[PDB]
Amino acid sequence: MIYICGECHTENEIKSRDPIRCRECGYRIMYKKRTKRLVVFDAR
Amino acid sequence: VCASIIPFPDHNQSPRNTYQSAMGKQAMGVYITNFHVRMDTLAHVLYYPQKPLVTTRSMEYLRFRELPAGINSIVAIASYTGYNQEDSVIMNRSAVDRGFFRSVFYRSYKEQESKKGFDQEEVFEKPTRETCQGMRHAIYDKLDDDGLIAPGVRVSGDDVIIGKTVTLPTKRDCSTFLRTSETGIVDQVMVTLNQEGYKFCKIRVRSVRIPQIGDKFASRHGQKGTCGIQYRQEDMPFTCEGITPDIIINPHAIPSRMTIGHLIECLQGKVSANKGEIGDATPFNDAVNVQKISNLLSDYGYHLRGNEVLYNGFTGRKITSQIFIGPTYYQRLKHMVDDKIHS
Amino acid sequence: MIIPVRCFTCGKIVGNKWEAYLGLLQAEYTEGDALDALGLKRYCCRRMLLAHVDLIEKLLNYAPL
Amino acid sequence: QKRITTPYMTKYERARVLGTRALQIAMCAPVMVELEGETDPLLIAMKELKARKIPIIIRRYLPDGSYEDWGVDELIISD
Amino acid sequence: PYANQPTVRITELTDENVKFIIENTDLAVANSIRRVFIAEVPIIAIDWVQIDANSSVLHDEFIAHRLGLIPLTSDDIVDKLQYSRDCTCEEFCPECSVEFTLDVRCNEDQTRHVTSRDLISNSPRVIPVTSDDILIVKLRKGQELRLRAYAKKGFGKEHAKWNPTAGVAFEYDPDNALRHTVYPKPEEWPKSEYSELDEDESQAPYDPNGKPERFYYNVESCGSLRPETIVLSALSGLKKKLSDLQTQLSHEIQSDV
Amino acid sequence: MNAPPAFESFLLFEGEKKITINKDTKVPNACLFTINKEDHTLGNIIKSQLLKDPQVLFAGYKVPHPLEHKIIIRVQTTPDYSPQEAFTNAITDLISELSLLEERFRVAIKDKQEG
Amino acid sequence: NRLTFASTLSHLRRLNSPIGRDGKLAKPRQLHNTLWGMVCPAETPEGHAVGLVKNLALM
Amino acid sequence: DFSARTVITPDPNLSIDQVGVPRSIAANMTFAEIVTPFNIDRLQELVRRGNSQYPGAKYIIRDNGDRIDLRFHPKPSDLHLQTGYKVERHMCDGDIVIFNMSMMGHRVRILPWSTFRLNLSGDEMNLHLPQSLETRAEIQELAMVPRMIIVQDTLTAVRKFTKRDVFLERGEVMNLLMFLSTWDGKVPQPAILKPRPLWTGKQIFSLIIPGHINCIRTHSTHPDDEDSGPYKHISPGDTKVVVENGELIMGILCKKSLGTSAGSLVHISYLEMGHDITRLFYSNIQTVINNWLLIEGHTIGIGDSIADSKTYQDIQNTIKKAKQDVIEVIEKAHNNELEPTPGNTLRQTFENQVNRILNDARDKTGSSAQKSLSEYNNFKSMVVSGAKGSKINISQVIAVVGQQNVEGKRIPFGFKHRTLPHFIKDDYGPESRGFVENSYLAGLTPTEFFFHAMGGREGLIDTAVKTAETGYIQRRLIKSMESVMVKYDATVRNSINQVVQLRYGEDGLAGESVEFQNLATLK
Ligand SMILES: [Zn+2]
Ligand SMILES: [Zn+2]
Ligand SMILES: [Zn+2]
Repeated sequence: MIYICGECHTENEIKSRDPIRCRECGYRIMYKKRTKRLVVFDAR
Repeated sequence: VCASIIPFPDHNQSPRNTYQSAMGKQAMGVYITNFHVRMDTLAHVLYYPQKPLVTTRSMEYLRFRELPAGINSIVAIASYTGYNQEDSVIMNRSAVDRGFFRSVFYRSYKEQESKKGFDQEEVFEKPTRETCQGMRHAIYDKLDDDGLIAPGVRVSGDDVIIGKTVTLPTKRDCSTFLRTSETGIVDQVMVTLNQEGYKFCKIRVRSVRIPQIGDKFASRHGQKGTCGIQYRQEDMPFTCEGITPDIIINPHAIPSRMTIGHLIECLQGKVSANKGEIGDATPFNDAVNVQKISNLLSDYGYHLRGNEVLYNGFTGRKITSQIFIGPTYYQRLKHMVDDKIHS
Repeated sequence: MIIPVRCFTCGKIVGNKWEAYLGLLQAEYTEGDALDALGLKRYCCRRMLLAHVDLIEKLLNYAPL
Repeated sequence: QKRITTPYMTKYERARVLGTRALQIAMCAPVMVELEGETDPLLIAMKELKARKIPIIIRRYLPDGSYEDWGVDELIISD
Repeated sequence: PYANQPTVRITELTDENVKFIIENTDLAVANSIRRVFIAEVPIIAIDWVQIDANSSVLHDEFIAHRLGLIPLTSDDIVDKLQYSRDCTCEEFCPECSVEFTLDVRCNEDQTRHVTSRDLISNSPRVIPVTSDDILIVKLRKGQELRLRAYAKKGFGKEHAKWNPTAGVAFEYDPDNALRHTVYPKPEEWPKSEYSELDEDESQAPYDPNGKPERFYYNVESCGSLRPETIVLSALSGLKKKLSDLQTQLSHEIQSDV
Repeated sequence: MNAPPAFESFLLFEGEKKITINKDTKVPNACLFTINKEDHTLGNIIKSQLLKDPQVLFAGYKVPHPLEHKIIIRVQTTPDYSPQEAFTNAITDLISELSLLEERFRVAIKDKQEG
Repeated sequence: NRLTFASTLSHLRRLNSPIGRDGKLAKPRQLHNTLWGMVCPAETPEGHAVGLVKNLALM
Repeated sequence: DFSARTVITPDPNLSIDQVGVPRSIAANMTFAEIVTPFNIDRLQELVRRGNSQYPGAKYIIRDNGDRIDLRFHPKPSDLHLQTGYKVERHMCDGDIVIFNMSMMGHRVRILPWSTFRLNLSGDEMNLHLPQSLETRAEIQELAMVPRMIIVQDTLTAVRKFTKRDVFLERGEVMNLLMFLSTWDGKVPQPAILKPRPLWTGKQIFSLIIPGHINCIRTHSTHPDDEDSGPYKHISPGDTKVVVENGELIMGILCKKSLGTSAGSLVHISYLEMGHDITRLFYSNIQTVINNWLLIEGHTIGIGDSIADSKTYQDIQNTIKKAKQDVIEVIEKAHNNELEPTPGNTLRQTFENQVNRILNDARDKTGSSAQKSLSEYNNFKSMVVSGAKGSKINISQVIAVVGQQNVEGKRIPFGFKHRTLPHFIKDDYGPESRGFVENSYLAGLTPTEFFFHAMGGREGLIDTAVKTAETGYIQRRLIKSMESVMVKYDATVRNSINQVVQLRYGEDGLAGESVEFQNLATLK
């Protein structure tokens, strides 16, 4: 899945059973951008 | 720190000041600014943390003004419909719909896949019904190809949010479901490596709690009062100018399990809002006095003691007793009905 | 975090008044004088502006993802 | 005969007699009194006690080991 | 054995609020009409919100909810539109809803805040009141907020956002002629604007016989529905509900007979 | 989860009669009108008008529970009159009462606008 | 305790009464005169452990 | 079937016996019921509803004892039931539940929201459902709230409601009588027919009183000399409560008259009528008064605490006089002029004399504050009715807080002979030793605040240990008398069958039906 580095904030594709590290930084914490499946919000 | 934020503590009873110290800590609000980046097991953040109308000078040093943990409320002290006992309070349904006391809730779920045993190890992947022998009845479409639910997916009830399996000597499902049945949306997902070097991830599930009849609200001093009943703006007792009180508390609390500072704070709040100046809450400042506050209020076309004529919402006839209404600071306590029932 | 859209008591809009409220404060106007200019006669609405904190300013300091 | 217990019926005896009878009625037991549309089993047994028709016989065990057979109809109930 | 004639006069009419006095009316009718403004009056507000991309500091739930509180200038469109429940739709249509959109992106270093002006609506007449301006959120550089919203007719009792009344100041018997409220020290209390009394008189003398009359109304609108039109809809809305009761009432009598 | 839908206050439940007239045997010429999905906005409208009618001996309304959203109205009249007629006739007066108010408001609203 | 900023400040300045023979013989729960200006008198958790846990004075 | 604990909220509309429960909790809870031909259809429809719909059954038990889950519903035939089966239908309205060894049963009512509703007349609780019919019948017959037995928000309004000043118009009376369940349907004749009808509060409350019960009580503010005066029957202040034929002819009700006590309207009705009628009396009082309270209204504000300037001078003058008197006592002891009492030493005698001067000042100033409050004042209304608060609380709010005693004595010398560093060494004055001369409204001095905290800290510590010790006694006493019971021979015996008492209470009578009275053949 596509992740985001917590330092440079750039897209980096990480596959399964792959080391978690940013190529541009070596930063060891990655985040997930968002899901394409939208949800329904009601103003309540 | 907790006692300094109390106006007129000298006017307040000693147990009440001690009681507030416990309640103040339990109050929910913006604890820090970098809450989004961090991951905490429990973190309640208020929608509209507003600095109080009545603030103490020492409050500046505590920085509580920057990060308050409550919202002001125009509180009319009256017995309306008898739905509030000594330990209770009546809210305004319309006000809550506008964001009167709403707050967010964050629960962080944390898991790691470690090779504890040579033969058996943990992995992150989708627990397919075929490859997995033992599993629990739940919806697994939420998980992605990597076994982690992406941010922005609504989760309700019993649902798997992280996929983990053990290759026992065929694999057995050992995923983690939601702690409670609350409906929440995942905010952010974090994947890392623990100190041992194994893959480790954290995800923060965000849920929105709307104040209801079961939530416990507590003033800055006195005993916490549960929201006995919620009434729409029409049903609330409106004054001559059309100001339906946001909250109604039981007058019978004031005598013993409450303090006159609540009435004084209401008087100061009315003057502060009317005059557009933040009142001084120094415990031992001779400049601030009840008589002085009353005189200031009278200059703005208001009763010197803060009493006002409230028209009952149901029947338009004037109430015989003139209610006392003022903008008293209030805070929402962590104790909520949704957490207890959802458990 | 951010100024509410409308007064919780009556429902008068107060979010739009926040931008003008801050602008009037730096214009040598008194705290209470600014409220009168915006047209907040009720004390319930004056509360939403007089004693409001804009926490989003400090949150915006942190860089986004 | 030669019964020394109080003629009146204790509250505990009344509660158990109605409860046991109500459970019996819910188990397709017959009803001595006429049925006028009372569905709830407790109501059926309640009027049975009023009319003194409950077949249950109360055997009060004395502390000395002796027992006295007191009928529900014989006992004086309070209405 | 019949009702009276509610004579009504207007004191001052302005955009924000309208003041009128109703005479020869029962207290219940006047009081009920006051709450008819708050709840019975239907207005169009955002209720359905869907976000396609949200990178702002604030959360999805907070941003989506805030749109509902924004009033919409539905003067006559609200009357012609119908509730989603009674429409023949399973999905929102222009006849039972309206389309709303807000696509913004911040790329400048200076802080940029998206306000109601950027909230685009398909219906030209159904637009935000400000369209200073109702700021929705503040966006940092590199933050985008793209979402689609819909608005539907709803009663005020259903949600506060559907309440066009920004505080209703309903008053009657300002001088306290009938002693409906007793003041321990009437001298201290201030004089109301509508009261016609001298400085040295604390309150008017009590009349043994009398009824509440000459109700003073000051309906303040939030800008969604004009204060001069809310009363017209409220009076018609209250009575149309009253007539509906009669229609069902006749059926009950038809069953009894 | 447990929060009731907001529209249930006014929405009519499927297969539920909006109005039910029940006769009271405690006193002759008495009836109960258990209206559903209504609030005090409607209860006080008819009670006050019913009192104005001389032929009404006892008229009133109450709500068993605010969350129930159903109002109960009890009307008692003279033997010649009937509670059903009182409820029907009172409603007609309200429609006429509001029609004059609505019509008169439209007459005076234009007067202020022009001056 | 990160529930509230005020709670976080109080916890950092939190104090604990002595335990064992020293605490048992004395009366740590009771408020003494020496706390004036040094330990907040009002602030104390409510329950069985009342007065054992306190908070440092601001100055 | 233990349920999930949830917070408690009040609900005046519900009867005291009834209890509110959310749909979600009741859905989880199940009540096994034996199907019968008279209710075969009722179980047939409920089982058809399923677990998705709230009115369903979690499980169905056949005669052989097999349990079939209704979540799956594999076959329609399995759904069909035969006579004699047991169905675990979800809890519905009218069911009996029991919760807090004496427990009170309640009738469950389903409400939309989550929190439990109880008609108190807060703390979380778990309600238990008796599955068996036998115990369910027993619980509803002896463990119900009416057989077990008013809020402070009602008693205060009751006193105002029964005041002679209160007059009710026709419109107001209609609303009050509508909530009256025990109403014959006929409107009582107005007390004042002309020029306009006006029902007095007592007339409305007369219908609230059930049946015909006669009792005589006195209001809290009842002068002693009034009874001896010629106006004993015609009370000048309406301070005498007399009820004839169930009608409150005169007198203002309060906790003394309406609240639980040896002699009260509720107590008399319980003995005269019973428990079921008494419960309706509680419900009618709560409902009717609440509706009237919307018209009269109860409130509280600064004006109640703000007294007339005349009393402030008297309070300060008394405080000043007490302070000067204490100094005089100190001077006498300083010069050795003071003589110790034979039963005490000089140091203790001095502490006694100073305490009385300060104690007397608080009572004298506090008493004047009580007289200061007017009838319209809200502080007086609460104490006069006796619902909530006390005369001492008003004294600490208006007149003076009083001495802050620690461990039964004044503030000790924490430092070397001085309570605080500010006070001079070996100071025994009022301010130094913790005497608080400032009321809560006025504001305490910095020295007084700390001394007030010291006094409050002792109370909290005592309260914390008091509950722990008192709770221990309750459990210990029950265990030693758990097996004690009255046998059929009118004797009290334990499990071992040992005779504890020949007759219960030495007379053989229940402790609930007994009523207090004074035979006049010995005095
Ligand atoms: Zn990077
Ligand atoms: Zn406002
Ligand atoms: Zn449609």
